[PDB]
Amino acid sequence: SEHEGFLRAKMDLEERRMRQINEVMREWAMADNQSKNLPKADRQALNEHFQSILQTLEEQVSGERQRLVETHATRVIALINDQRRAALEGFLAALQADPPQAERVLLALRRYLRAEQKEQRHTLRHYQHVAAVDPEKAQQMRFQVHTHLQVIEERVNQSLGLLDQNPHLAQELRPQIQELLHSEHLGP
Amino acid sequence: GEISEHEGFLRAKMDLEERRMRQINEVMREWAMADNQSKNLPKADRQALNEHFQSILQTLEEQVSGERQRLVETHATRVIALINDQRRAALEGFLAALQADPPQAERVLLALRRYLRAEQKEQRHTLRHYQHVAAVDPEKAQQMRFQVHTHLQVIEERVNQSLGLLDQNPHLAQELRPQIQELLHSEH
Repeated sequence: SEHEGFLRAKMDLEERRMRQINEVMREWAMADNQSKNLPKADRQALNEHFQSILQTLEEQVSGERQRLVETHATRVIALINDQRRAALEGFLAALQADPPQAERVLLALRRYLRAEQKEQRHTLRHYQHVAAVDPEKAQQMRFQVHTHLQVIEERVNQSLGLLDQNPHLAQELRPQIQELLHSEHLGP
Repeated sequence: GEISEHEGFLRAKMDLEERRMRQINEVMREWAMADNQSKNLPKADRQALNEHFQSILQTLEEQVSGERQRLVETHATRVIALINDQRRAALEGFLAALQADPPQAERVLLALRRYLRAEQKEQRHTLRHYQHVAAVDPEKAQQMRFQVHTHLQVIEERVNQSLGLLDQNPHLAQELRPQIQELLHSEH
């Protein structure tokens, strides 16, 4: 599970780094106790030695976290994309069967819409997370999120357009689909 | 309660996320729905329509971050106070066991164990907070760097002073010295 591995990956890093930080803080404390009677100019330079070590360490933690986050986001989006495409191909296949079967078509469409529901939720959840901790960044992606939602809606519309090519089948399934579109917030 | 504080903070964050998401979801929906309606409209009307929704979202994003910041700062303040109280409660118990007539070795050890545990927790939280700020905001971490160092030294002193209160009773200190070192080894 991508969620499992990512969670414990952040955990291992939090643990590794908390030890390293403690060890540096430890060594910093020792050097102060050792140089407690040194002149002020001597003591300034010593602190600056350990501040320098911690800045590098802070930067490494920061870059480490950015990489962990971006890799995870890339994979989640990759999985969502693949679920959608796989579901589209399956749906297309149910449509193209001889003859088309309402059950198979319905189940296949159900998978496709569910993949798009997932894509919508993720798009909105992430936008909402960014707004919570970075309003300036949220303002910047605001229109791209909006655009993303339009792309999804247009996918759902185009898929419903394919089912409509078989008018009887579209009629036979319509009530169940309207129920599905309301529940997943995907229709028009 | 420490655990209650944790769980209550998660339900408080979760509930804020849900409420806000629903709000955002509706506005984004309305924003997508408004676009289909406005495709025929003049460019001035089209842009005004977008500016309407982007405006509503801007205040939302600001509210969201405002809520998140307030919630986080409150939780931070409480956790700190909780740790201070736990330390002070443990210190009193430790002194009570030492100042009792006469001291009982097993009680002094338990009281001590509770105090070091409190300081372990204090130290641990001090470190964790610092690390988290480093991962998300290197500039703030550089700022708080010296204070964390100072804080850890203060904790190091307290552990020594308490160990020094025990050593003031030489037989007691000898009776417990093998057990005391085990405690210190596992923690600090």
